[PDB]
Amino acid sequence: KPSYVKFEVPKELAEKALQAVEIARDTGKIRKGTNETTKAVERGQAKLVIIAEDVDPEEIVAHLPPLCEEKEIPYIYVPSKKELGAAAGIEVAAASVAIIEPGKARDLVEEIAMKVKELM
Amino acid sequence: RILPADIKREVLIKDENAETNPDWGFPPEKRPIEMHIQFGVINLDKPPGPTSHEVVAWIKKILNLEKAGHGGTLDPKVSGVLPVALEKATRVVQALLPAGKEYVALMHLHGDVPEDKIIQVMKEFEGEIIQRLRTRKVYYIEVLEIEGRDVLFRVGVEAGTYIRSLIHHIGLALGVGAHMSELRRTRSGPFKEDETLITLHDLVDYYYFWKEDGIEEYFRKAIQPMEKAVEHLPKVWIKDSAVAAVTHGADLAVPGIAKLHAGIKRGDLVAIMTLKDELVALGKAMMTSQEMLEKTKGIAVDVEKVFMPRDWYPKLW
Amino acid sequence: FRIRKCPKCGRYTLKEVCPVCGEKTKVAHPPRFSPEDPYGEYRRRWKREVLGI
RNA sequence: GGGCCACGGAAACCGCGCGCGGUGAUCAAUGAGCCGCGUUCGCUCCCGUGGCCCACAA
RNA sequence: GAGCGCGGUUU
Ligand SMILES: [Zn+2]
Repeated sequence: KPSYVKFEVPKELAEKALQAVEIARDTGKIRKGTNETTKAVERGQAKLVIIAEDVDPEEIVAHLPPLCEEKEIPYIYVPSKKELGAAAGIEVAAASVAIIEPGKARDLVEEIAMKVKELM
Repeated sequence: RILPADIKREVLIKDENAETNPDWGFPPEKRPIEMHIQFGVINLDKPPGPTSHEVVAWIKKILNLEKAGHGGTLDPKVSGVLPVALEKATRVVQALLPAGKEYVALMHLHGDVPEDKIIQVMKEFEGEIIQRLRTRKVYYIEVLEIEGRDVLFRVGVEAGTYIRSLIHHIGLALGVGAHMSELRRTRSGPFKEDETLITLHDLVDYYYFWKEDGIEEYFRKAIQPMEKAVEHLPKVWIKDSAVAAVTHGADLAVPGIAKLHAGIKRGDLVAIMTLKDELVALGKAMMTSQEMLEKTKGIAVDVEKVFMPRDWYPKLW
Repeated sequence: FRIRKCPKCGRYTLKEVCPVCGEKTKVAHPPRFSPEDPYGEYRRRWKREVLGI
């Protein structure tokens, strides 16, 4: 798997992540696509960055992990960018997605940040 | 899968006794990084988007270069092999321009045609063609995959052939029409898709690795010696005592040849090398390979473009 | 973009597995580059760690 | 006289295309539409200015 | 100046 993927994420962990982006869409606030996602991180608006593992070319997102660490923002890997797009409410893929305001997936996201804390 | 640049040449020996002095000149891998660049060529993998001209302009500003030129222009949407000569090597693009190219194209049919019809009709474009007016040669066409209206194929052509035009004419021959939806140049003369083919990101990142970290490795590999740009030309190798004369505008007389390729005919474009395989100059042959070999006097090559600096080799005359 | 290439064999294909070698294919074209290179600083950071610098 | 090398042989605006910034879309989020700013290398003949040589390779 | 390699108007 790609070099920009810096740890292994268990099915369950990455499954919660899609639920988070799911629920944050219709009750909270998200941004979708690597450009909006990267603006969100550099403006310090992003709570959790979700990055898809199947991005080709890597360079599209390879800058996101180092960026997030600089800014001290949690990020996680979901397996597929097709389903990451579907979860953000679009019929097209999404290489990356930021959750800006958690909404009802408020606790769900506190947890996800915990599990990734360890994975580092 | 064969272009005329691929033909193998025989080396004929004129002076078996000729040796080279290792204190003179700089073979490609004995060059300080700064000199490597001055006489370097980039095998760039152009990205889709920018024109070839813009791409080169970025390279100049980002590497802080005075001069640079590309070989065969690639269209904005096309990717692949774009050779970029730097600095004092810039004029070698003139050696690259006449040489043949190879592409991988994606053709889209405007109607349905059987896979066997397609393959058979494309087969017929091998050989000469003429496009809108002039004549151009197609060395080979290979259909890799057909997926309904999408036809993926490789093509080898003479310099000048427009792939758009060609795909259009194939569309007419099939009747339903066709357009090119994707193009990538995979070879341009001595430049090919190999480990030397470097993208812009890799290129500018390697530059910083060297300029801002003291790491020289990665950027050195990014630059090829200008000699690379001449791998496909017939060569004549000269004795050390003629090298300085020739960088000084002297024509190359027969007594200074140590070794040459066979096949050279008068008028031919030839690369003049030293016995260390540094490139001295480009020239036009005044003699055939056999004439240069049997004679003991006369001008064998008119020297026209001099690349090597005058002080690499001593003034032995 | 539809043109893909086997990293192992060098084969050009539209499929996600090399029909020759069986390897997974990657898109043939290089990523777009910007003269401004907004995130170069961070891509390089990633890249140093990849090349063991 | 000849050869080689260097510099020169125009400049400002518009459109297209592309890049960035902004916004961020009823199958282009690997970025649509709209807005603003950017943006196209050189080569070969000849002519001028200047520099280095005149070297059948010892 | 004349060619080979982005379309339209200005002295
Ligand atoms: Zn194979």
